[PDB]
Amino acid sequence: WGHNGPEHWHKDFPIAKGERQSPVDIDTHTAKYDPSLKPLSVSYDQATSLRILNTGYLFQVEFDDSQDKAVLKGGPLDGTYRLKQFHFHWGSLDGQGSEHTVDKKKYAAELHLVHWNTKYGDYGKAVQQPDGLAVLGIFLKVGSAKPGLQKVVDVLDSIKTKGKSADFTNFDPRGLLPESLDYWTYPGSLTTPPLTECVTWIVLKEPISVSSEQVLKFRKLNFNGEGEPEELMVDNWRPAQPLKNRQIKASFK
Ligand SMILES: NS(=O)(=O)c1c(F)c(F)c(SCCO)c(F)c1NC1CCCCCCC1
Ligand SMILES: [Zn+2]
Repeated sequence: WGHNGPEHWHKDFPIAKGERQSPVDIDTHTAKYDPSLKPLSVSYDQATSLRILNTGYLFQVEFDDSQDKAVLKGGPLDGTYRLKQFHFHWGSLDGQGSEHTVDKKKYAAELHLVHWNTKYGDYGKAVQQPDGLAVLGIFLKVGSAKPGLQKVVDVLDSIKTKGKSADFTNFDPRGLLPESLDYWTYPGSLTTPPLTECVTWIVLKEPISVSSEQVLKFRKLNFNGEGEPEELMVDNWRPAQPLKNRQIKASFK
């Protein structure tokens, strides 16, 4: 999988045609304000980043999730979700790259901060539960630079190819958040195989702005390993999937 794009994944993972697949188009006019959504709590003051890795499909920054350092709580969530890693999906052009869309609009990229429900003890147990993960999704549009992103961009040359990693300590993910925490939420899935339906998605309404030069540097990563023909790492997003009977709730309006 990666002739092997998202339209093929159902043959190995039949849940690809399931009832709670992600991403989805967020129709802002049909999302329902839910005044009962409890306040969202993003507590990242003790986050401990470890490493950055080129997985062959995207890059990710991993955290020490062996204690409750950085956690997500509140909003639609019951209980405590620990930050495990963040990663991005992005496009070959500035008008595509996000996984979720808003009124059919695609953004240049989307940041996913992935958290697992600590009641399940480990993330591998959490991924087999309907409420195992909470992913905070943040859109990226191209405009002014994002200062809090530059440390990540500057390390990408050291993880150009599949399977490279590098130390990535002391990175503060708070620098990647927009001002507002207004959000939409809905039940969905992972967006790559095995596509399991274990995610409570929380998608922030306010995008962050990143510079043309920052996203250009995402696009110089490679899907291939070292010493293999170069395939630029672009368009690593899954398109919107049918919403089926689901309701998207809004925390605002
Ligand atoms: N959008 S997403 O969160 O489904 C996601 C991808 F689309 C990916 F393409 C990747 S890289 C391929 C899987 O190793 C990914 F790590 C995650 N997240 C991981 C989160 C950590 C543990 C849960 C398992 C899913 C992979
Ligand atoms: Zn993702």
